[PDB]
Amino acid sequence: ESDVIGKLNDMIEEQPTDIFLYVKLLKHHVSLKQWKQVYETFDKLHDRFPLMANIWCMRLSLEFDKELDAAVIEPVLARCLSKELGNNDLSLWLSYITYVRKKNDIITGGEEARNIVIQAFQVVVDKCAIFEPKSIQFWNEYLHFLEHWKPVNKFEEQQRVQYIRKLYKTLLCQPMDCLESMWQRYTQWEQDVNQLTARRHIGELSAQYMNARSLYQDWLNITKGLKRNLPITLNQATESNLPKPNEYDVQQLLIWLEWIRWESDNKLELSDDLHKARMTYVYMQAAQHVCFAPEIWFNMANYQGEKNTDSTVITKYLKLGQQCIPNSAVLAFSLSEQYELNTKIPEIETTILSCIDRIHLDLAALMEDDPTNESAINQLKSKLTYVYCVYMNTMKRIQGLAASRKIFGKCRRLKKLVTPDIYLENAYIEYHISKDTKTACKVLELGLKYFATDGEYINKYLDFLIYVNEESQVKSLFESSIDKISDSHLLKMIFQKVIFFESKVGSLNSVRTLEKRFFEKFPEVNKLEEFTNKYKVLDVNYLQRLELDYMPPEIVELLKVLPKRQYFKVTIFEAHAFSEFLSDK
Amino acid sequence: PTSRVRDESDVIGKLNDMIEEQPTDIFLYVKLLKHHVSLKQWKQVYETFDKLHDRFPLMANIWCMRLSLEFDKELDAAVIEPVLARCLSKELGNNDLSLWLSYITYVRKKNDIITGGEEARNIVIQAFQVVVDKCAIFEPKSIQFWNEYLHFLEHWKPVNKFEEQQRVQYIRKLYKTLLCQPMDCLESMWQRYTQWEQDVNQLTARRHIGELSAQYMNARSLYQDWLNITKGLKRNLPITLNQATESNLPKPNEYDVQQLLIWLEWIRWESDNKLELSDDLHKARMTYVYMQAAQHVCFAPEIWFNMANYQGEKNTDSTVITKYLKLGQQCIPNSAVLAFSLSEQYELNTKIPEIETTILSCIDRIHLDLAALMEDDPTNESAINQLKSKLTYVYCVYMNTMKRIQGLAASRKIFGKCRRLKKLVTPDIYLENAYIEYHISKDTKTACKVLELGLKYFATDGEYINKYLDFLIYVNEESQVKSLFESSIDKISDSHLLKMIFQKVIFFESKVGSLNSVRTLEKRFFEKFPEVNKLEEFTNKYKVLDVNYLQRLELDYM
Amino acid sequence: PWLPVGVDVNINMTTPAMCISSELGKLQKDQQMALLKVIQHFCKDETFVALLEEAPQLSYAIAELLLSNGVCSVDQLTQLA
Repeated sequence: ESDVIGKLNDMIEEQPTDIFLYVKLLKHHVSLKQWKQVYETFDKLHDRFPLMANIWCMRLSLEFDKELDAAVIEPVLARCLSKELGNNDLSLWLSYITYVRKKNDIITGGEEARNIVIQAFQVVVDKCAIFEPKSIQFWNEYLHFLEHWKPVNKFEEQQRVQYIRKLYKTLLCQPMDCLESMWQRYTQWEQDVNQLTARRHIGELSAQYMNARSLYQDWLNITKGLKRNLPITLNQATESNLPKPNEYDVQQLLIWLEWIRWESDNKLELSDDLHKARMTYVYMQAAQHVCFAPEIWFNMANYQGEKNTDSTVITKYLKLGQQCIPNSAVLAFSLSEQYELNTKIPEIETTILSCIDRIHLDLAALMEDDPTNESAINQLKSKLTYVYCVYMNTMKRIQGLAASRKIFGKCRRLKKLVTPDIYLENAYIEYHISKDTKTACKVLELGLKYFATDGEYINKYLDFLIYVNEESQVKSLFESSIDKISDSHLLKMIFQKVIFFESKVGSLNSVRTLEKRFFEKFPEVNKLEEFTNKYKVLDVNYLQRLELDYMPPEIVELLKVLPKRQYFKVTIFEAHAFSEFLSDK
Repeated sequence: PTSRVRDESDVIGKLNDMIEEQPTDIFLYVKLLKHHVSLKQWKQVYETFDKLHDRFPLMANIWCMRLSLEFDKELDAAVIEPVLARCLSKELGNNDLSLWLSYITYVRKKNDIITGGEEARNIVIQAFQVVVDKCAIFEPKSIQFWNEYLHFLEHWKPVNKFEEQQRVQYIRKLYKTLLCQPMDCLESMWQRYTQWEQDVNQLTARRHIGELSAQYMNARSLYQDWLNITKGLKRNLPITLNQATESNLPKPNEYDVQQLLIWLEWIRWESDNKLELSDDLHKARMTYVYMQAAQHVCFAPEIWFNMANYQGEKNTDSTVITKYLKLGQQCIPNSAVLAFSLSEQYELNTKIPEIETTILSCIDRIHLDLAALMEDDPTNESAINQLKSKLTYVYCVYMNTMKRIQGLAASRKIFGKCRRLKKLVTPDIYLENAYIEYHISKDTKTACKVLELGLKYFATDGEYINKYLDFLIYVNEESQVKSLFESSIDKISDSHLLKMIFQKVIFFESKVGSLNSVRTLEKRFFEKFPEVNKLEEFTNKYKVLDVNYLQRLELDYM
Repeated sequence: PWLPVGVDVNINMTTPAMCISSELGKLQKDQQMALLKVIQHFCKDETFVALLEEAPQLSYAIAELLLSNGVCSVDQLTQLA
């Protein structure tokens, strides 16, 4: 079968955050002008990454390949440009301005036509362009628009300088990669309008103008390795400039964060509404470029809300984040937190299971796909088991003891697919919280059906029983593991643990004996060293720390002859009474 | 008091007072002896010498010192006989060459060769062969001894027939007996044997010198390895009351570790039985080296442990161990190590009370070391606390022993005495008791009081609060957890141990409480520790089995 | 702090009591009544209680020291009770 169409779709299912895969499919549904298909896929991707600017760009640069028509393009801009998806990315507003350009000829239309193209440009200014510093490309195409403008009358040539000055007096206050070159064009432009009253206009901006430079400098350092390059054209979408699933450059992220923390100080002393506006812009940007970095969503969601109302906000973003990182245990919890907040309970289970399932899948995917690597297969096993412990808990807190156990059972059925943590956690809950010492102790033994030979688990299991003083159980397990544990060192530890246990609640005899077996099987062991271990207190080896480091004159005479204070301390016949009594009588 | 006692120019009562506070400070007994002697006060010279002997019955140097003293006033088996006996008895295996020499030098004087004759000289040999048998053939650096014995035989003018014969009989026996053991003279001593063997026979010599050739080299060999291991081994205690310098003596509890290990390495080389001697003889050799081991590092509890557990690791006599561990503790009245090793041998033989007396003995000596350090330089809060801990610790492991041997009563009475000790002990004591009372005696209520009761003197302590918290949070003491938290925020100085207290409670909240409760308390936390990090603190709220998996499995860059 | 630790009583052949007696029993009625005075005044100045805590044997030395040389026996029972 050579149907790469039904091929890639499955592939795209098993790994829906691998953007390039949708691209691969797009770069095909297109070569065969399958315009009925190209739009289904492109939309599927849209659902998951509603805020990936480039995606939307790569969607417009595909219609701009055939004149246009406000029948196909209108719906899209509606979508992505909506209020619910403030897609405030510059490389997009450009594609929108291109539209408000063609579908609005200056000539044909006239006064109100050309005046409409200003709206476009103008909005992009108030929303985006005045926040993004590397916005040279824009302002130029806009001033070039206010330049090529051929005044047709007394009011037009007037309104001409009305706008052109505004535009200048505006971008020359925002840290921009052109502040200087644009300042060289503003200073000269003001003298083609006034050589007597325009040298004062250039003497009101210098103040802010400069401050705009400096900040752009500061910005410039902080910005350092800020690699910002995502395929905007479906054609440059190489399997390299697009990030791989869950993948993100750690350093990259931090750089981004450094920017946002700078944008917080509010060095442009902007109003709150704008500051907030600004901050939001950068956050959006960030989340796009580090889309698979859970911290960026967790930081932004906990901001978009941290400010305003609408309890529905924090959840809104968090959900989008969780979409890019389905197997993310941070967004999973962050999400089942907001839900819990608005008592939307059911939503708590779903959201957490989702994570479970995606992790469950990544597992079957790594396993039946190179079980050779146990170093990355166990880690997965643990992340699964972990998100199961943190879940089992949440239900025991919200639902009741019942479900607390239902989840444990689900796990127990999953067999060795999870780690011992699950039996160790549920044993705790049942023991200290519900105080069902009997089941608590059964949960543990039960984990023996798949870990009786797991030194690590046996140790942890023991620690428990010795601490709670389960006498019998403490022993019963020991006596049935000495043979089952390989790793000599966790086995050496089993003895040490239990010898100490005898030293503590048994008898020199119980110990001596066990100490005998111990030295039999571990001849190399050091006697005095093991001796110090037997005498630990609060889990500390005070014996080595503080000693074996390299590892009324007249009555005071009677005291000098009477027996030691341990032949009678047994029961002081007389107490404080020998005070209120011997003083008077 | 003791040393803080009034004293004239009464240097005799001054030293004694000291010796009373630091009885293991040997030198101080030598300072007193160089005095009571100065003023020929023999009645005291002796009282002291014994008070000394009583504690260190195995210090060969000390005994030597005493005879080296009597060898300065002719001699008289009146004084010297009781001494030799007392120190060379069965109970005290004093096997040091420099002592056997101070013994030979006696059976030498009080046994002239001329006067007596046959039976006379024959007796000096006895006293000479006995050292060979018991000591010398085990001491590699025994070059001294030997030469004096061999020289004692080289000047034995054959009186007649049977003598000139019996002469070589010995010289050879001797010559061979020594050419095996690895010694600091195996080379030189061989030169003489070869020549000597060419002073009696011709048809022989090369046949005699041929039988030894074998063991002789294997000997020089072993001696070499020994000489390596022996590397920095320095053995130079004072043997004459006069060489006694405050430096060549061990100040109370002092011992050079490096030197300790050197001994141990020698011993673990001797266990390998390279010579391959009989068993009885091996055990014999091992024992001699442990004595020398113990004599020079007598303040290292590891040497008395290793040896007491050896002298019994073989034979029965359920007393050998208890015995040697006793003498060991004598030099280290405060070793917790020996306190326990003893309070074990005793429990082994149902000598129950001997246990308690034994463990208190350490406590007492320790309590003293403390009050010494304190009213002696309270400026040092470093060591002043280390000591407080050793004391508190030895109390823990004591209150535990009695909760087992006796029971909850004395386990508890011992807590009381401790509580009465106020802030003299560290918090550990309250903690360890909280445990006994909680998980082993299952008395939740009392358990929680023991803890709160530790506040009187520890509510400022950040550490102790955290640990206290850990408890309640784990065993879920719902309210009590909350109670202690509210009442500490305002009392913990260390910001970090306060940040942790909060942290813990927030995790407690997310766990058993609610999100509202958390949120509330988080507000507080952030309010007080603004510098904090929102996502980090988050990843903790979600630790499991005390592990921050979010961080380890996701937010790894932390 | 540095008070006398006391004495090891060979339990296998005596009693701490048959020993308390034996020690007090070698101080003629003089010193006997002399000591008791020192323990009369020392009590009137509280610091006493401590030295009676960390030495319950000094209690018995005193309690026998009393009753013995006529001091009570119908009041003794008022101590415990």
